[PDB]
Amino acid sequence: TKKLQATIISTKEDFLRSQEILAQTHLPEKSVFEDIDIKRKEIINKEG
Amino acid sequence: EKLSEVRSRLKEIDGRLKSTKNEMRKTNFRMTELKMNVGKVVDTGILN
Repeated sequence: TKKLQATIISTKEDFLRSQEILAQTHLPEKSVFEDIDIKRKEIINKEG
Repeated sequence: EKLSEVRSRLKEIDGRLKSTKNEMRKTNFRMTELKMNVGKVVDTGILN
């Protein structure tokens, strides 16, 4: 029980570190699917 | 009639040309399918 209390304290510290990492948004590009469609159109046009 | 025989030879090779054009359009459709397959959404993120 003491060992698991120490482990859960470490997990809480890891959760706080995870929240600090989550503070950095690292948002995916808003137009990834749009860029994929644009390159698909470009490759189709290039092959045509 | 000599002209008719030779132009029937011409129409035969034109149908062979038409058959080759159909084969080439089918190959173009298949390469279009290939490039369609290349640019497809990948659902391996949850798998990873």
